Amino acid sequence: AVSKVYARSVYDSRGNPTVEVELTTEKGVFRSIVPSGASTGVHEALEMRDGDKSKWMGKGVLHAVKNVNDVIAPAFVKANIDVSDQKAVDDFLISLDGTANKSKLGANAILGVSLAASRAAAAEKNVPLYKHLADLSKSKTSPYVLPVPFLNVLNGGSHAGGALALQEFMIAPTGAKTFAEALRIGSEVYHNLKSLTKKRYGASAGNVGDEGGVAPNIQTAEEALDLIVDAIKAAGHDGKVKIGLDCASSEFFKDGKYDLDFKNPNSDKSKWLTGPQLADLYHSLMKRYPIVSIEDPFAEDDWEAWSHFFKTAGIQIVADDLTVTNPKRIATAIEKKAADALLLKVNQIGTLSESIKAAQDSFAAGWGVMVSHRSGETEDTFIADLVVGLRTGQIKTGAPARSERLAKLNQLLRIEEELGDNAVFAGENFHHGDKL
Amino acid sequence: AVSKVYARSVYDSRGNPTVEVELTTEKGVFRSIVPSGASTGVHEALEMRDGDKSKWMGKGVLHAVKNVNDVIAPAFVKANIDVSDQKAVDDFLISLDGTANKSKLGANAILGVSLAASRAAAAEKNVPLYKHLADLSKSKTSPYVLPVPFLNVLNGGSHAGGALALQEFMIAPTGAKTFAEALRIGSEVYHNLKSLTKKRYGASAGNVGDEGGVAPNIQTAEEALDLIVDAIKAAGHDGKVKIGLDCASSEFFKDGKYDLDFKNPNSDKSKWLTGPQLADLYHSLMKRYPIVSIEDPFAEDDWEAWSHFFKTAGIQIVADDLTVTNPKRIATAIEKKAADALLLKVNQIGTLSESIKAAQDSFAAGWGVMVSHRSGETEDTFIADLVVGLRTGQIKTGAPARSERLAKLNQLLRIEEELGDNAVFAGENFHHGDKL
Ligand SMILES: O=C(O)[C@@H](CO)OP(=O)(O)O
Ligand SMILES: O=C(O)[C@@H](CO)OP(=O)(O)O
Ligand SMILES: [Ca+2]
Ligand SMILES: [Ca+2]
Repeated sequence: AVSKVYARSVYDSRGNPTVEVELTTEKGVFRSIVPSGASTGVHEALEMRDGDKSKWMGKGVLHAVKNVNDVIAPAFVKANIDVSDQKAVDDFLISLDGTANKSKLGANAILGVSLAASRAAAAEKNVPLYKHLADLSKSKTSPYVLPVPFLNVLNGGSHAGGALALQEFMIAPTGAKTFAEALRIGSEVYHNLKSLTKKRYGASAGNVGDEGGVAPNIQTAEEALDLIVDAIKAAGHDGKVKIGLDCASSEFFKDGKYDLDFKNPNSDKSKWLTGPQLADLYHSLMKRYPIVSIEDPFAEDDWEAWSHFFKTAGIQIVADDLTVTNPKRIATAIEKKAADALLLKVNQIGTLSESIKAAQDSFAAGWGVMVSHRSGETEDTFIADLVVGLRTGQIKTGAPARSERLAKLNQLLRIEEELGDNAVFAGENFHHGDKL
Repeated sequence: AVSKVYARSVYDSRGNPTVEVELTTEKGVFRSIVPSGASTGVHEALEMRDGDKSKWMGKGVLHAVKNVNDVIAPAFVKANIDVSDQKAVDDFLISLDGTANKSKLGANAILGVSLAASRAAAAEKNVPLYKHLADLSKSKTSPYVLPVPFLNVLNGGSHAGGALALQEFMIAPTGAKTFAEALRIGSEVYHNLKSLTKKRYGASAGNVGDEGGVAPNIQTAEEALDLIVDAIKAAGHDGKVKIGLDCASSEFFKDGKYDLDFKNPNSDKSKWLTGPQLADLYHSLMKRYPIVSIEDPFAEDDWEAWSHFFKTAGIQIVADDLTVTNPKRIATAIEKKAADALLLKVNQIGTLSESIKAAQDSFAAGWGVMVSHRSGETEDTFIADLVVGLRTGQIKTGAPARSERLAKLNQLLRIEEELGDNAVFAGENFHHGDKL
């Protein structure tokens, strides 16, 4: 039974405060650390920020922490909830908040308790977290599916100087036979890429962005793509490694058009593209490079551009800012046949129950699910057991650099080793890992 | 009693393989993750690298892992050693290796077992790791000393483009009243610094180096120092924050002289400095900026330059490459009155026993001890409990960015909270935290 609920302020990988929750039961203390989210959000669960400019640049979570300690904890202990019943935990939490976006107690306050309980439930059950997550989500267990990690290697857009408007370039080692192998290959690709970068762009070009990829001053998409292909080649892994893109196109959508030189800042408006011209540019890149996945190709409300594109895309199309892990948005996306994969962010919705349901509805529509990290990550490895539990076959948790990233990948290495013959690597089948 | 000893290959924060050890006793499984070291080392414990260019760029640890699994594990289990007796554990390990630099089994193979055992011992004892570390090192426990964190904020030298020859600029929040406060202040300084950098040097300048600091193209020491002072000022923390430098001067020592423009590469040799001219430059910086600590001011064998300088320095002088956590080197350093603080790196010596002894001998000579991280860190938080256990009052574990860094700082936040009135923040007294 849960005897105590406590929260403290700890630090995320960007040096900003975040909430850490500790839950006590007769089996010990279970902890969870929440990734940074949005404190301002239409369609997404709102995390609570103190707003006191005199402390942590206005990013404290002291209120959030108080909410846990002073509001939830006592109500929670007295409720006598069975942690094995995740939905009862989550329904309790939600009912306490009373708002649609968790803006009363905060999504950061609520998620921390929701995930800790799942750790307490597995412990109680005497099973590894991923098996308990598999039970909650009613996923197939024979075998378990290890995911293809979509490793960030290079950043553009708002995350770099240079003219490149596309935000993230990932490598996906789909041709490996095991998680361990996929990870070794991805790291060698990454190290070759860091060598090439430093050689071509300067010592400076080798420093990393928030998720661990390089961010050199690049002008075009072809420039970024050719660099990556060179790296794969230099590593000796031609054909075993594919590319994934995160266009984050909401960032350069202006006036019904897309500005590919949005950093300009004398951008020639005669050069802005309509959804359809943009789709032609993507098709061109897709014919010349081994791209297998494109995230947010079009803006967050540009429904017609997604649909159109979806009709001839032929590769996995990931909804991130279009859906913000929001069920009403997902249902819309499904209905309009806008894409076929959801970027799942547990803190964008606020509870484990609602995260698992969002994935199930995706799976039910034949969509794939990519479990994702956040910009501001922690040493918490929760999403590693969750990706295995959900059997999605694909995770986006950063480059093979910075331990808030490696903590997850390291955890997948342990899970694989632990499963023995009961695990399969999604490989080329990452899109439908759930159905393998 | 220890029933099993197992090792696996996991990844460090730079994407290179490292060894992870798991030790089983009747109290559970205790794990340790070793930081990356040197595979080539005069005066230091050698870590074992596979050298197979076809796997991980020749950085695998498969041999190291085999050494643990096939050599140590069986010998170790059969020996029936009491984990509470750290020295018996370490003596056993050393005797198995049989070399002065652990080059038979590897320092990476040996350290992993040596630290896991200490976790197993604390568990057995029913105490937090830091209390067990305090017991082993015979440190004062009333109160416990929380350290001033020496946060990396900006890198130069071999770690950046630009002409700046000094390798690391740290900030030490000595004027805070608690660990929690010191950390909040350091983070605000750091965030202001990242703002200023991006504003003055470009979007690119904001990417981070291996330890989390920025590495913009800077020309001079004064340029770096003025930036940092601006950041402290902008954060509103003037007077509560000091500066620490890591000169890594072995890197620009050539021909009995020091090249401050070693990246040149048409360096005017008439401009190289002798130990004494170099000391005059340091004195100049020390008069204009709040520098409280200088690491490796002079080259690793330039005994006379250290001594000379030590006579009028007046601030803490840290031995890193001069001593490489090597007892014979430490004794020499003490004897020649070359400095008064040791940078302690547990993996440079290979066992917990020898690390604790190196610190004790330092303390006995009136030296301070700065526990240090490594370039390639992990999610393991061992050095956080060790710094508290040793009561050193000072830790160098990176900038407030990248979780292989924050994992340690987050852990110090928990320890502080746990100690209540039994903890003091070293503050201005960091140099002699042991004597507080
Ligand atoms: O997936 C992520 O980590 C990023 C962008 O893809 O999202 P956010 O920055 O909002 O966390
Ligand atoms: O202290 C550290 O982290 C660095 C430099 O100060 O040492 P190394 O790169 O050898 O780990
Ligand atoms: Ca995205
Ligand atoms: Ca150093």
